[PDB]
Parts: sequence; structure tokens; C-alpha cells
Amino acid sequence: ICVNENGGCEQYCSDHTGTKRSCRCHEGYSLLADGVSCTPTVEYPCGKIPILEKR
Amino acid sequence: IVGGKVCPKGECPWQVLLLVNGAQLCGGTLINTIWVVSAAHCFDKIKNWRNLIAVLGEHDLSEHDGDEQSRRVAQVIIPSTYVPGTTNHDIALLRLHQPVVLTDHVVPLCLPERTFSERTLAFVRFSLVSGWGQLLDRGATALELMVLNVPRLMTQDCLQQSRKVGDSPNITEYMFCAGYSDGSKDSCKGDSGGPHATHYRGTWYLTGIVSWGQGCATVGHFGVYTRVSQYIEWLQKLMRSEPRPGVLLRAPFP
Ligand SMILES: COC(=O)Nc1ccc(S(=O)(=O)C(C)C)c([C@H]2CCCN2C(=O)[C@H](Nc2ccc3c(c2)C(=O)NCC3)c2ccc(OC)c(OC)c2)c1
Ligand SMILES: [Ca+2]
Repeated sequence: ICVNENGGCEQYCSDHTGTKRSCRCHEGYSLLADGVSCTPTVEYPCGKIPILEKR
Repeated sequence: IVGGKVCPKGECPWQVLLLVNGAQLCGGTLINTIWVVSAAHCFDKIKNWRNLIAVLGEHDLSEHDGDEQSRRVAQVIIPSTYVPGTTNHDIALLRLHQPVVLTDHVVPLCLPERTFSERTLAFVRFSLVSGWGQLLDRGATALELMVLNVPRLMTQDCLQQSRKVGDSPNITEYMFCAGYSDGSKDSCKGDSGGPHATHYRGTWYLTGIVSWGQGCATVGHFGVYTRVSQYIEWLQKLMRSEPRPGVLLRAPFP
């Protein structure tokens, strides 16, 4: 599943038993109930530009 | 950076400036509060390991505005496979003596997972390359942080599109080509160790390190970057390690 369009994940993707797929996030982010989207849990998460995010 | 533009202050917040005795050495990328990733070739001629400084939040080299943060580089970690004076395995992991403070001007770039990086990031065409390197081949270095958008090539295409030059190193599986063959836009020697940053679904990631080429913005030639995805496990294992005495440390690769 992960092989194609990142298994629908925003960040990381893990394959399991058959057609089971788990999305995950980098440290400083948590996964939303949709199971694909990652939301920041910290003030300065990695790979996001505060001055651009604050517009 | 040749053919780029000035990176607006705070839009390359993970960019590191490496200094030795106060002099411009290389670039680097911040991946968390205490680790910086740069190029192994940046440290080939170092004798004064205690005079290595990493500057975060830097933009204009002529003025101090208060957003700059200086830290001593406490450890330089290089792969066992890297040979000084050569091109392959061009990566260095730097441990800051004390953490940097995350602010609007100092933010890490995400070190991605190998899988994600190889099967998703490796296919994003364009990426940003940045530094205070020379503005032209045999030209003066920039006083303001410069940024350039460059397209990534598959190695087969790079080798086909390039002008067959002798003694020119091979493009290994630990490298990738990115840039332009028309002599208009490139990264340069002074940008060495700097980030090649990839955008994916609202977040930026570390895909490459400014490594080498056949002259800055040479026609028929692209810029060569260290393929960071190959070093994810190697970096992670070391960031989980306790500091060891001595600045330079050579670590087994793989
Ligand atoms: C063969 O190995 C070397 O040349 N090694 C080595 C060890 C140390 C230094 S240094 O001490 O000046 C340091 C402070 C940067 C250096 C310095 C001095 C001589 C050139 N140089 C570079 O740093 C080049 N950097 C560089 C980076 C990106 C690009 C280009 C050039 C380029 O020409 N075109 C576009 C992309 C360089 C060129 C050619 C190389 O190999 C063929 C190479 O390999 C690493 C590195 C080079
Ligand atoms: Ca400054």
C-alpha cells in the first residue's frame, strides 16, 4: 500500500499482515483520527517555517 | 549559489553556517536541537578542532541582529567508508556542545525515514539548495543567505545528459544529480555540506547534502549531492549514542 501514493499518508507509512496499513508521524507531530494527517504537538515542529505558518 | 535569490530572513531556518577560527567553512542542516548534518569533505583540512563553530539563525554576515546562535561543535562523526580527498560517502554528523533554542529563526529540517525518502521523496522533482557560497564560478561568496530550486535527475539521465569528461568521479548509489546543465544555476564549493530540502504535503525534509561537481555552473554538468536516504539508520543509531572523548570520530558504515 505504502509503495503507491505513500499509502495515502501525510508522513510515514508501515505495511502489515495482508492489506493492513498504518500511517505514522515524525517526533513533534501526532496522527489525526483520519489516520493519515499529522498535526504539530510542539511550537517549532520540524520542516515548517514559522513566519510562513503565521500568515 | 549561482542563479538563485536571497532566502528571505527566516525562510531557511534549519540552515547552519560552519566556521573555523571565525572564517566561513561550510554549510550544514539542523535536524533537532543538538545535531547538524554536513559533508565529510568539509573537515579534510581541519587541524584546529576546538575552533569549529556552528551558527544557527544566520542570514546577513555583515550584521548581528540578535537571532544568531553560536555553538561549539563538540563531535564530528564521519563514516568508516569515507576517504579524504575523494567523493563517496560525503556526510558528517555534528553534535553541538549545548542545544540551540528553537525560535522563528531556528527550526530543524525533518530527517525522514528511509522508506518514505526512497519511495516518495526521491520522486519530488524540485528541491531547495541554500548557502553563503560564491555567486559565480571564481567569484565572491554571498553576504546574504541564497536559495535555489533545482530539479533531481535519475542517475542514468544525469550520465547521458553530461559531457563525457575524464578523471571525473563515478556517480554512486550514495549520490544523486540535481541542477542545470546550461551554466546558469548551481550550488558551489562554499555551499558544501548545506541542505537539499524537499517539500512534501506541507512539511520540508532532508534529501541531500551539497557535495561536489565539475566546477560551479559548468555547461554540460550537474551538481552532485549525498543521497541522505542511504544514511538514515546510520544517523539514528549515532544520535542514540553517548558522546565519546575527542572531536573527530570515525563510525562503521553500514
Ligand atoms: C576530490 O575531493 C575533493 O576535492 N575534496 C575536497 C575536500 C575539501 C575541500 S575544502 O577543504 O575546501 C572544504 C572547506 C570545502 C574541497 C574544496 C576545495 C576544492 C574544491 N572543493 C569543494 O568543496 C568542491 N565542492 C563543490 C560542491 C558542490 C558543487 C561543486 C563543488 C561543483 O563543482 N559544481 C556544482 C556542485 C568540490 C569539487 C570537486 C570535488 O570532487 C571532484 C569535491 O569532492 C568533495 C568537492 C574539496
Ligand atoms: Ca548576521
